[PDB]
This record gives sequence, structure tokens and C-alpha cells, in this order.
Amino acid sequence: RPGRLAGKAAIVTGAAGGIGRATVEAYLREGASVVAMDLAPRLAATRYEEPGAIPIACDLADRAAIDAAMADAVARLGGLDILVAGGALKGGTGNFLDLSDADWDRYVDVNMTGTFLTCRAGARAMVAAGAGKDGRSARIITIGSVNSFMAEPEAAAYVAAKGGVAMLTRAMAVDLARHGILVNMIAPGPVDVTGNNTGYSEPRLAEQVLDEVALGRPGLPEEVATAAVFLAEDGSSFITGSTITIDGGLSAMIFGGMREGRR
Amino acid sequence: RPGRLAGKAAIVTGAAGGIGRATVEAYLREGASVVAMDLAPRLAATRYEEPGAIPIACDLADRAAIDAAMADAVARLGGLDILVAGGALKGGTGNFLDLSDADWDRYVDVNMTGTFLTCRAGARAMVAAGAGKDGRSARIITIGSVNSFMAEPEAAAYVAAKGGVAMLTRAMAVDLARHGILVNMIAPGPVDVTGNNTGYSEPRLAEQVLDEVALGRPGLPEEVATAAVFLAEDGSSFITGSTITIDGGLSAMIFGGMREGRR
Amino acid sequence: RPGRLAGKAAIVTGAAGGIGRATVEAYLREGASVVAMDLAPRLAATRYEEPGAIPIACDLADRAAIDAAMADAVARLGGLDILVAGGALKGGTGNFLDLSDADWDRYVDVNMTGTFLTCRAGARAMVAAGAGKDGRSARIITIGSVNSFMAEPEAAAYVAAKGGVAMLTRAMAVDLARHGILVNMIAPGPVDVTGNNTGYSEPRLAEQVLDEVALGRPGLPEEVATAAVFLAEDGSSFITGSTITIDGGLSAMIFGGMREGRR
Amino acid sequence: RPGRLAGKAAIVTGAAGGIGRATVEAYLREGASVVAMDLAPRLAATRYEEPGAIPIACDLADRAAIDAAMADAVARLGGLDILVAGGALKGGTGNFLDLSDADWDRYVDVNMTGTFLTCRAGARAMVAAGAGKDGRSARIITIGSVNSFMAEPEAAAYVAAKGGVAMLTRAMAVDLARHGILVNMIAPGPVDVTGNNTGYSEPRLAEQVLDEVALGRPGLPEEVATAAVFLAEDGSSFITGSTITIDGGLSAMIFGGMREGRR
Repeated sequence: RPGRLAGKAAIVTGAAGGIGRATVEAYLREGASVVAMDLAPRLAATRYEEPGAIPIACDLADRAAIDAAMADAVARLGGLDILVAGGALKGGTGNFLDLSDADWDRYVDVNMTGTFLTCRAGARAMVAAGAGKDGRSARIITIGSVNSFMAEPEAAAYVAAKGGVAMLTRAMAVDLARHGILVNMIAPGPVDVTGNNTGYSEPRLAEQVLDEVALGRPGLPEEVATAAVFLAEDGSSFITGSTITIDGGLSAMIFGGMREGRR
Repeated sequence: RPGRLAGKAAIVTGAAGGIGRATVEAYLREGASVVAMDLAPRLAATRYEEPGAIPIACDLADRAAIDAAMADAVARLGGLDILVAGGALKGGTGNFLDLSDADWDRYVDVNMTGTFLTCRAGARAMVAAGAGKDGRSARIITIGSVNSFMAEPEAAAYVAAKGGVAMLTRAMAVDLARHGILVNMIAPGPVDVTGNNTGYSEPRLAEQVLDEVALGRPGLPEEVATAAVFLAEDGSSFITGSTITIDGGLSAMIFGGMREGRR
Repeated sequence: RPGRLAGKAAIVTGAAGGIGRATVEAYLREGASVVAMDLAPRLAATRYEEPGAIPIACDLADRAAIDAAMADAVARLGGLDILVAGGALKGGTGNFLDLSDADWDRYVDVNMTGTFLTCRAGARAMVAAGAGKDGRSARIITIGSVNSFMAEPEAAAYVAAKGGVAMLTRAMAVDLARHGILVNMIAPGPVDVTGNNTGYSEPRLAEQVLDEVALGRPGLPEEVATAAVFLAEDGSSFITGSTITIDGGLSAMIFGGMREGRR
Repeated sequence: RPGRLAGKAAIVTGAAGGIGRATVEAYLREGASVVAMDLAPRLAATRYEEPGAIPIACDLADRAAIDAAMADAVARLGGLDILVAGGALKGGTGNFLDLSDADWDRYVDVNMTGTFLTCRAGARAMVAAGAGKDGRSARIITIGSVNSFMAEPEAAAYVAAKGGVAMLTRAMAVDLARHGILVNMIAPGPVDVTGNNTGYSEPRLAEQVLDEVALGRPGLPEEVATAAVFLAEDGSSFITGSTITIDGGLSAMIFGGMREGRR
């Protein structure tokens, strides 16, 4: 309860996942009160390595549930200082030519619209709790991806929606600056969320990770969570509309397979 | 019928608008056969400065109509070489805090999903007409905005959807490269579409155009259309996944109001 | 046709190289008067597939020679409308740790400072010849690289100098807009300049070209030259401070080696 | 608390300036041993709000002095874990057309080449001290600017050199990943370094800060220093080749002067 986020009230969505779980834990460790949101069965199966998380189920596909769960969360926290919008469908479908309406809609509705609705409700609660008055500020952090800027193959709906989130983040930063809410995105590269170092073990994918990531491995959840603490703390008071990219150099490098040690 | 696009079959959406009309005209002038798509009443009121456009009505909010109009267009052209996806709702709503579900949905459904559906159908027609076989290639050009990368105030749905289109464009470039379809975006800055130099005449907006656009004026439709010809022609055979930005230096400059001549 | 650069006076540096030679030829083809600049021995061994080039030797490492050669060029052309700054040392040195003062200096002095000096002279000549008066405009086009934004391994001086040129391009665009000079960069990806399809034939490099370039091949000089014509023509009158990227999708894609057809 | 940089050996250049001083102090506060480098007279007039800084004079224009001062620093620290390359000439000259060889050279030589030379020495020392062996890693952090990506008017040499540093940062990240050195840039927007809130008080500049920065004010040094601690700590172990942008939303927003509250 001492810590870099001492006394802050935080909601983390996608909180049963690798990045969300690590963020919930880092946040509790840094003294925040934390509501953990995810799908009901996923929350039911998750136990945090730190105690005190308040689990509240919230299906991002259900618009009424997003509002209800956000109001419930805010009532229980007594306010809202920090929102980490990390809930998302992951992965690919196949070639763009074969991408169905159903899959397009699921990724856009859950990942893009779900983020918008969560963040609009969070932003309104922050303002209602005093953000932008008496020197009080608040924090919205979206979880995007390197896919917000450059495209993986065979995932056009996921990639499109990550671009949607990138620019939603900047629109929110611009409109909410006057309300004392700072809004930024975290863009993770490949992150192993298995707990087992098995997420990227398929040989071809394993070789590609060695060639395309400068550090030559997938990331760990904690390596992303640390940026969620950084963006949320009071000291980040001039950082808004930005992305912190956490990808072992993937997006910084070309012809990584030609480098000494790999070629 | 001689010209840099001689013998090409092209569909332009948003073809009643400033940029779409200029593109239809440039394309006819460069020898392409051109289907012009837009809302029925908007097409009915538009006469092109060049003859030979084939008007086909297509409401982007109607998913079945997108497919039907695309098949009708392709049948009449006898194939498909070029698609310019320019149909879009423009402009703002107000602050992000007050942005309604209805307005979010309209911008995402028309501008982002409408572009996806048009482009998926176009891409499938290109392939069916021989793209990626016997040295035959095709061209998909999306009309985005400087808002695909940096946010205007009070337009979070429009801006989000432009980011969606930015990354859709790159996903399409990656998945369709093997099918000989090159996919790029055009990112216009402020473009006066009134025909009257009245689009940016409001004093405060007029002052901002002088300060934030290096060239110190809004663009004209023809200045955007010329890039649609460039991307569509055979010579652009190594350009894919890119954006051509046409904004008088807006996105290249900071503190433009401090420059000599303005300060 | 009427040439798209009919009557224009152009200087192209790096004119003995692949991209420069292709640009000189495209420009003569489109009706421009062209001065071709490169190192003396390189000019002496180059014959253009189009006639009329005025060869003028100019070593980028010799500052006095940059000014003298520019004044001579401008006197012979009777003015200056277009400058393509393409002269550059290419390629790598080894790891950053072992990069010598001498190599650093050679890349920075030739590729960055050489570009600055050529462009400052050119810009001054353009203004002296009437740019920015009576509706007259001019064009400065820099040849950068995908290395202007993302780094290849083992070429830190080349990559740094390309970033230098990227931001010099934007500075110039901002400062010269009031003088009617539009300034843009071309960012080529891998381009085979051998004439032989042997530039990227080394097996590991060949495999990386297939995995990292969406189009799965190196570019050809003409595929870059076409953008130089596009940027230089009167129609591109609202394009400044921008980059046209010509890289087969390299900079738009991640995990290209995982795509169907490659994995 | 335990300091987040407990036991780490750091060098901070530009340490008499606003950002450097704030970084030296944050670093001492977080338990690092710190060598503070700047010009001799500037060091001599600086007293830190935290004790323990080791002041070592180092003129970035003198290449032999860069090596000697780095070797002395490393001998005194007994190694090197963190380098913050913040030393730089600031500000403008006038229009690109009038930019002299002397000014160009001063900005490039000090800000770009000075950074390269400091970082190459630092990187070598880090490797000699055990970086990349036995799980040991190190950190190079460059201080760039929003001018690394978008140009201010009338400062072409400063802006170019900032682009240089942006891409040097990525080159270093790629080449040094195998040596366990993570390399990132901090891109500050306008930062008031007067201590007095007088840096941006000139009326036209003040109005532009309100219109172009979402937060509507200049930053403070501590708001940049906090990112230097974040990047340097062990937790940031998957962040390399990236930029953290600290600019109140400047680079994320267009037509900021049109937003409600400003228009």
C-alpha cells in the first residue's frame, strides 16, 4: 500500500491474460486498489500472485455490461484514477481474401469498439471523480501492438482494429487533455504468455523470432507491465498521446536475419 | 483512351465528392474505363468534366449492396485493375466524452467496415480477373487522412476509423502481395471541396490553416487525384503498403505559427 | 505525349548510379533539360539510354566543388526548377562497436553534409531564378532509404546519415514553403542496381529478401525513378515534407517469413 | 524504498542543463553512482539538489577529450551500466537559405558526432565491464527531440542532427542487442529549463504553446528525467530501439488551435 501508485484507484481489463495479470500484480505491488476485469470464466480461473484484486466480470461484446461493470467498479473503488484497456481477442484468421464478415466483426466489435466503450465510461468516471480540477489528473492506457503500425500476415481484422486503437488513443489524448486525463498506448511485440516458454516454440516461428527481434526472444508479461506502472504514476505528467513500444527491437530493425550472430 | 492508365478498368468510390470526382476525371483523362460509385442521390446530381463514367449507386452502410454493386461494376468493366476506396463520412461530433454509440457506429461502419467490404470484394474480383498470373497486377488505393496518424480535436470516431483504414491498408498489402495486388493509402491534409474557396473561410480555421500548413492554404481535389493516377499506373510496381501524404507540410511541421512570414 | 516535365531545368546527383541514371533518363524522356552530376570517373564511364544529359563532375566531399559545379550547372541550364539529391556512399562497415572515426566521417560528410550543401546551393539558385514569384515553384527531392526510419544491421554511419537526410528534408520543406520550393524524400527499399539481377543473389540475403519484402524481390531503378518524375511535376503542388516509400512492402510488414507462400 | 537504480554506474552528459541536471538528481535519488559531464564552466556553476555527483568536464567538440573523459569516468565508477547522451547545442539560426557552413558544422559536429563518439566509447566500456555476459546488461539513452521526426521552422541543422540521432539510436540498438546493451531515445517537446517559467513567455510563442501542446504548457525537466530512470532500470529489459515521447501531446495532435477551450 506504499508504492509508486499509492492510493490510486485502477481498473485493468483483459486482467486474466498474460499482460493484464502482470499489470494487476504490478499495480497491487505499487499500492493501487485494483479492479480486475475479464470474461467471467477467465476471472474465475485466475489467482493473482498478489492479494487484494477486486474481480468484476465484463464481456466486451456486451455494451450494457461494459457500462454496468464500469459503474460497479467505480462505486467499489470510490473513484477512478487509472484505466488500463487490455481486453482483446488475439491472433489470426487466414488470408485477407478469405476473411469473413463474422471474424471482421468480432475483432472490430471486441477489440476496437470494446476499447472505445470502456475508455469512454472510464473517462466520464474520472471527470466525475474530480479529474481536471484542483490539480487532479487521471490516466488512460490502451494496450495496442506493433500491429498498430506494421502488419503481421493473415490477421487483417486484428491489425485493422489495432490501428483503430492507435488513433483512438491520440483522439482521446487530444480531447481529454483539458480534463486532466493523460492517454497513451503500450505497443508490445511478441510476448510469451504461456508461463512455460512455449508460446513461440514452433520451429519456423522460433527462427523468425531470432531473426526479426533484435533481442532474439519473445517478451515476458512483466516486461510490459512495468510500462503500465510508469505511464500511470504522477511523474508521467507530460506524457500524452504517445506510444511506448516494447518489442525487443522488432519495429526498429530491418534485415535482422543478416546481422552477425544470425546470418 | 490513350494515357497512363490506357486500357485499365477502375472503380472509384466516394465519386461524387471532391477527391472522388477529381479522381474519376483524372482516370478517364488517362484512358481508364471508370465506374463511379457513391450514394444514389449524390451520383444523380453529379456531372463529370470528362465523359464516359459509369455511375453505379452503392450505399456503404448496406453490406449486401456493396457486393451486388461490386459484381455489377466488374461485369460491366469486364474485369478489375484498380480500386480507389474513397467513400467516407467526414467531420466531427464534439468532445470524446460526449461521443454517442450512434455516431461511433456510423463512422466505424461506413468508413472502416465499408472500406474493408469494398476492398475485399474488389480484391477477389481482381484475382478472378487474373491478377497475380501471367505478370498481371492490380491496384487498391485507400483514401485515408493525416488523421490516420495524428488526431484533430473533436472527431474521435472519424480519427479512429482513419487509423483502422491505415492498418487495413498494410494488412491488405501484406496478404495480397502474392496475388499481384499493390495496396497503398493516400493521406490528404485539408482539402477544399467547395469549388468556391469557401471550405476553410471561417476566420479561426483560416488562421490555423496559415499557421499549421507550410504552404499556408487548403489543397485542391486535383492535387490529391494526381497521386491516385501515380499509384494506379504500371510504373508503381514496387510501391505497396505505403502512404503518400498530401498535406502542404502539415504533418511535417511543428510550431508552424512561429515561422518567418507568420509570426 | 507532351512530356510531364516539359521545359524544366533539372540537376540529378548520383547520376552514374542505378537510381540516378534511371532518373536522368526518365527526366530526359519527360522533356526536362538535365545536368547529371557524379564523380568524374563514374560520369566518364556512363552512357545514358536517352541523349541530351549535360555531365558535370562533382565530388560531394569537396565543398568548394559543390558550389562551383552547382553554379556551372545553373548557368548552363539558364535556371533551376528541380534538384534530385541522390549522390551517396552505400553499404556497411561492421558492428557499431568497431565503427571508426574515418568511416563515420565519410558517411556523414558525403551523404548528409553533401546533401545539405547541394540542396542549399540549389535552393538559392531556384529562388534567384524566380521560385516563389509570379506563381513559379521549384522542387527538391532527396533520395533517402528505408534506413531513414528503421535500421539495417552493421551500417550505423549510413543509417544515421539517412536519418539526418530525413529530417533535413522536413526542415527544408518548412523553411522553403514560402519560397515556392516543395521538398520531399524518396525512401527506396532494396534496389538491384547491377543490371544483372545479381545484387541480392547471396543465399542468406536472397532468403531474407523473400521473407522481409512483401513482393519477394528487390526493386529496379526505374521503379524509383518514376516517383522522381511524380514529385517534380507541376501536379504535385500540395506535396511537401513527405516521403514516398518504394520498398515492396518491407517497412509495412512484420513476420513476413510467416506468411503463406513463405513458411 | 530501495532505489530503482541501486548499485548502477551512470554517466549523464549535458548534465549542467535542465534535462541533464534533473536526470543526475533522479539517478542519485534512485541509488546510482553518477558522473556528470558538461562543459567545464557550466559544471563549475552547477550545484545539484542531491549530493554525490562526480563532475567531469567534457567538450563534445573535442574528440580526444571525449575518449579521455569517458575513460576517466569509467575508471572512477569502476565500470559502466548506464549512459545518458544529453549534451547538445539548442535552438535556431534562421531560414535554411541563409544557413552557414559554420552553423551547420557546429550542430552536426556537437549534437550528432558528439553523441556517436560518446556512445561508441560508452558501449565499448559497457562490454569491457561485462555487458552481455552472465546475464549482465547495460543501457544507452539518447536525448533527441520531437524535432527527430517533425521540423520546427528556422533550425535546419539542429533538426537534421536530431534525425541523425534518432537513426543512430536504432542502429546502436540493432548492433548492440547481442552485447546486452539496450538503446532507446527520449523525445522531449517544449521543456522550460529556466527554473522561472520564463522560457516560453514571449507572447506569440506562448500562444503557440497553448494551441499546439494538448496540455497547453511547456514541460518541466523532471517530467523528462523520470523516463531516463524508467529506461535505465532492470525492468525495461525488453525495450530497445524505441522512443519515449514527452511532449504534452504536441506530436499527436493536428489543428490543436481549433479545440474547445482554445478556439
